Amino acid sequence: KRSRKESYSVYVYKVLKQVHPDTGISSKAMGIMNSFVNDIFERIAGEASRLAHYNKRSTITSREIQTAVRLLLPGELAKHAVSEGTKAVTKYTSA
Amino acid sequence: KRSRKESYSVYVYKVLKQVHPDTGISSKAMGIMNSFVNDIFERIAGEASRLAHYNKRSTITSREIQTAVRLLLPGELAKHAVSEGTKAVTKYTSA
Amino acid sequence: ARTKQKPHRYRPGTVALREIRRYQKSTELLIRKLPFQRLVREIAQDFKTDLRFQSSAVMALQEACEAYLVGLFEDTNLCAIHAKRVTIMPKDIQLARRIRGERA
Amino acid sequence: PHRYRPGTVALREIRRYQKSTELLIRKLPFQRLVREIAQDFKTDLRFQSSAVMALQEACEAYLVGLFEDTNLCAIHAKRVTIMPKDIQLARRIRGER
Amino acid sequence: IDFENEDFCSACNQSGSFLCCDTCPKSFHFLCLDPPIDPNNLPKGDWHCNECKFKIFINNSMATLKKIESNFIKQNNNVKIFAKLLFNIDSHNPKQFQLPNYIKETFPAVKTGSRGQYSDENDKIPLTDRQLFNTSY
Amino acid sequence: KAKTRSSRAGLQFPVGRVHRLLRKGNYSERVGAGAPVYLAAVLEYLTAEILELAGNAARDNKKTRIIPRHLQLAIRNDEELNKLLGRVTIAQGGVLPNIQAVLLPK
Amino acid sequence: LAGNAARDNKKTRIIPRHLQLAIRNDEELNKLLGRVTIAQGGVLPNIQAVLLPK
Amino acid sequence: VLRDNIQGITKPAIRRLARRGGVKRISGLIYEETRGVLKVFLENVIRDAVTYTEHAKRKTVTAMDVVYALKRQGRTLYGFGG
Amino acid sequence: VLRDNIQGITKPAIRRLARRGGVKRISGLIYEETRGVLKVFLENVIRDAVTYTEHAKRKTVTAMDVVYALKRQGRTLYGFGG
DNA sequence: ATCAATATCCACCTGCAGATACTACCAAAAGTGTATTTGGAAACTGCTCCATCAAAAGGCATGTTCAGCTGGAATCCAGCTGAACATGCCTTTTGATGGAGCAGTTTCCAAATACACTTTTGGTAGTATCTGCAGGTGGATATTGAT
DNA sequence: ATCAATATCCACCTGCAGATACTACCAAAAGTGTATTTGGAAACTGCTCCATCAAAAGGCATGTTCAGCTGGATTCCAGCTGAACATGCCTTTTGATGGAGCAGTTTCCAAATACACTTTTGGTAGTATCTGCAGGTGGATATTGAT
Ligand SMILES: [Zn+2]
Ligand SMILES: [Zn+2]
Repeated sequence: KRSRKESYSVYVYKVLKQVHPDTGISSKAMGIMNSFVNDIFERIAGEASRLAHYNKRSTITSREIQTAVRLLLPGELAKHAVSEGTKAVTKYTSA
Repeated sequence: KRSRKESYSVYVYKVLKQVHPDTGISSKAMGIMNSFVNDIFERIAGEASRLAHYNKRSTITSREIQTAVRLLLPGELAKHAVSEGTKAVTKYTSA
Repeated sequence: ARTKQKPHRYRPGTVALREIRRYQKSTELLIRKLPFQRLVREIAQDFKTDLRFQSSAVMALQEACEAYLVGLFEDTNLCAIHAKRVTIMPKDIQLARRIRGERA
Repeated sequence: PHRYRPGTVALREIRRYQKSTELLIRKLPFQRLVREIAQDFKTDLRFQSSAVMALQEACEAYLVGLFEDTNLCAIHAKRVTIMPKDIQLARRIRGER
Repeated sequence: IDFENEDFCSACNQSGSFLCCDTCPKSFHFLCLDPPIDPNNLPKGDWHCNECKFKIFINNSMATLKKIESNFIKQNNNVKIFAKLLFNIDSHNPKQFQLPNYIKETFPAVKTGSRGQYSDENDKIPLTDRQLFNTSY
Repeated sequence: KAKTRSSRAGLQFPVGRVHRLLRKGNYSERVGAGAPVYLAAVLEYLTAEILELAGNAARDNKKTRIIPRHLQLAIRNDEELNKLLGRVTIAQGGVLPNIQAVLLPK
Repeated sequence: LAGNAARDNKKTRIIPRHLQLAIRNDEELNKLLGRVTIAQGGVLPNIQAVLLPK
Repeated sequence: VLRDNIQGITKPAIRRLARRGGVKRISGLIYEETRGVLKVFLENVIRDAVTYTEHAKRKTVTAMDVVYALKRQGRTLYGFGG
Repeated sequence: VLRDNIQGITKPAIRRLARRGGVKRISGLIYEETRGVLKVFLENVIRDAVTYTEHAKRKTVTAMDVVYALKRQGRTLYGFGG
């Protein structure tokens, strides 16, 4: 039988129900959102891999991800995204 | 400095000597050619890796390289480059 | 210091602006599906014969084409206004495409 | 005395500066400006010589290209003088603004 | 240069009613000056800050800065160690005190609040989706 | 008794799946422990940002369901997102209403 | 290409100016290297037709 | 066969595409130019799509081939898979 | 602490850069514009160069950092290493 | 300013296509626990290149003047584009049919990897050597601009 | 049509910085052989999605007319840019010193990988089902155009 197609539909729906607790979403809009997530993921991962290559390291760490975020996102997006990532990493390692 | 910096100077000089027998080359021009070779190499290699990821393959083969050459170079250049590559491979395997 | 702390006819150009608003409000596709499909098939046929297309493939091509042409017309309009005109002419398309780097 | 009509020396300069490859901005003022700009992202920075040379090369290439596009937008409007609106149009179409 | 002053005090970096400087875009609270100024009895005329007053005093000439600082260090022979220090204090606009960061980072459960306030892990957190609470379900 | 990693970090996006995609994606020979956590955090942040803007655009249009037109309006009306997605075409998103000043009648 | 451009200039050695003149004068090579700056390469000599005298 | 078909991009369709771009007055000779530029763009994209397709050893052109051929020219397209 | 330093890009230098671009007559107000655009370009490149440098935990800005910061904006530069 | 004629928007209503939803269910995969290996962090060191002065030399930038040519405004006029109407033609929708091509399943075998050893080789350094060229000097002359 | 005045290039010499070899030499990196696993190639097959036909009906494209308004050409005029001097200043260099910073070596130690289980979670079909929204209609409203 035909295989399964993993996607980001359920997590996007969770985030939406958090920000706007009573608005739905279409299906073409959810397709746009999956494509957006994949594109941004690929961009950040490619930049982090380039960084790790330049410095003769063989490991991608949170430092590479943070520098890639600083390189890729413009302006205040970078500040807020760095805040979020740092907070999440700190909470994860505190447990 | 213990570290050695491999480059393409000697090979570019061999190519030059067979193309134009009595023409030298400056050091700055040799650096230009070095950057050119590295740039084109990483372009072709990145495209080959991409179109091997698309097709759920693990090996980078002659086919991936040929398709990357066809995708990256313009018409006449791509035609002649494909000719050269296939000629080299058939001479190699029958040796 | 500071311390500051007899049949009705619309005048030429009216229906143009009405149409501009109408088509900048909408989101549909502005070309007919069948002629565009035939055009795509002719081109791909002179590239590689005996081809087949999913429907979503031709739909993607149509969306990309229309987005491209709308952007080109915006740039053309700026280049027309720059020369103190209202009418767009082919030289404006050529200038916009040359500055974008698509031709030279 | 012997005078040249306006524009003659301009064409001479165009040919002369298109025939050459040297840099056109002075090195010391550009170096001071680069250091002052970088003074805002991190204090106590050091630069290699080749870093500043590369920056000068890239900047001059960028400005020459922009001036070609600007001259195109000026000839479009039946003019010979380039004006700031020409620069603004060339940069808007390119996508910089 | 018809600029406008900042919307925050140059000293405490907070908001309020500021006495502003005309030369530079700085603005200060009234108690955040040296010495603090009475909001009622404010001297009208041209108010300049400490830095711009220092500049206009030296006439923006630093050879004169050489002169006066050499003479100053010659005079303060009693405390020669604190000479140059005692000369720089007169070129700065006032500040408020904030601990150096090599002191705050010895204790990891201590975090600087929004306006430079103390927080010690007993602060719950500000409520973010309680901006979402004003909207509510 | 087995918690997830995204629940241990306090996220909605999956950390295990992002870790796997980083591993099998040919990016580096090794992948740290906090790289997927950081990446999931920033992905969730950007998602929430654009979704909030699009939901506002949907509300002021008297609707109760987000469509691609609302995503296009939200993206093109913000400066940072228009910088981030400047070279992206959204299928069936339309354009921004904009008529130049010299065209309007007077 | 660059060696031909150099010999046409009556020289014996290739300098970055010659590489630039060779790249920018070809069509497909210029399309392959359209977004590339070559150090000390200069530009291609051309003047618009309306700027000329008369 | 499938010859002609470029005049199938009629003049009203180009006028609509221009109205969505904000154009108020249109010349008489821009229809030829628009047909030319559309044909050029389409050839440049279809060549790469067909290259991908035939590398995969298929006979059907998928939508992913199109979005890849578009992405490789700086014309990323959201909403069709990927 | 360096100040102004932007008027060091004199008017004759900009006139030379324009002559190499083929310009025959120059206005009076383009010098301000050119200084503005040069400053913008330089900030955009130097920010990324410094980012690379400080990721490598260095205090000296290498030429490779500059060519990387340039390559990441579609301004590839040949002849300085790489 | 008046008024009449159109196009757009708002309010109401109705059917239905799409979004929320289990349930099975279920299969894939993520989290947990051990043992191993290896890559990255820390201290030390040396030597390299970057900053800071100094001191002329002269080549470029700055300010002034003058005039001429170009950009901008006003007029006029033809011609070309738009707006509207009648006519036909061809796109779109619904529906069925054949049938080719794609995706999954099993087998299996040609090829890429991992290790260990030996041999070229190509890269840095002197180390030396030499010659192609950048700079300088004279003279022919091709072009410009005023007569 | 003539001619003085520049500015450019053509011809020749020369001192020198850069290109060209050679030995050393030396890691060090690539080629050779071999045992092994595994990923990609063949063959089969089901079924899904694409191409072809068909018809019919209405919405869209086409051709024509008429007129208004826009684009282009001509004149003029002022003011703004360029060309040429005359000072002066600030860049370039090149020589030397100080010294911070970066690259190489050794430990070691913390962290990521590999493997086996086991429960959870996220996804697909089937089927379901509400419900938000798209389509149709009328009524009010704002705007446009000629008096
Ligand atoms: Zn204060
Ligand atoms: Zn002040």
